[PDB]
Amino acid sequence: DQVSNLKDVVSTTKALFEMSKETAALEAEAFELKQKVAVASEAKSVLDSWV
Amino acid sequence: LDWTKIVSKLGLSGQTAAALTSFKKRNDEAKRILFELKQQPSNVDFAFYKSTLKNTAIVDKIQSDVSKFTPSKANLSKQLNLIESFEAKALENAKETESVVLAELTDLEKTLENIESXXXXXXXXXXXXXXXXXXXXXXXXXXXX
Repeated sequence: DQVSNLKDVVSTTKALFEMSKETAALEAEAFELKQKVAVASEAKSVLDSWV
Repeated sequence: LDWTKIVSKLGLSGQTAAALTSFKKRNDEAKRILFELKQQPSNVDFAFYKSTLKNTAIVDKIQSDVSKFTPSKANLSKQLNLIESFEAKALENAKETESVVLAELTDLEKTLENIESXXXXXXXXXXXXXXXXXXXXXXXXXXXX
């Protein structure tokens, strides 16, 4: 139980840095995709109403 | 990549159940947000917008500024709070097993060879190993409690 806990605590400690970096990297991709889709939808709605 | 080994990574205490559930929910929602969204910029159909608008030079000026650069909710790697905590946690858990977990394996191998083996001389060495084995059994129940 103590030998199996050595590899489990070492893997759980390193997983905290990867989980926090994955959430921060996904937030930048979601904000850039939502901002680019908002400018494309606003330009397409204004062009469809003008046409 | 381990649900099989990631959920059983904690010890006997149930205090790590709240921390493990929050990390698994944030990791699953991060991959679903990048896959559901488009992996490109924007279309910006300027060929049908500049000729349909009533105002002259209206859709042409807005298409050049949107295709350049703008701001987004991003951050840098300066606040490495989780990166510094990974090295400190391994010194008290992974590095601590070299003197606690490794010492139990060496004591168990010497006690098994002395209790199974010359006669009266080997019985004296096995007597001291029996006391250490009995104390380890009582400490094993206290470590899980």
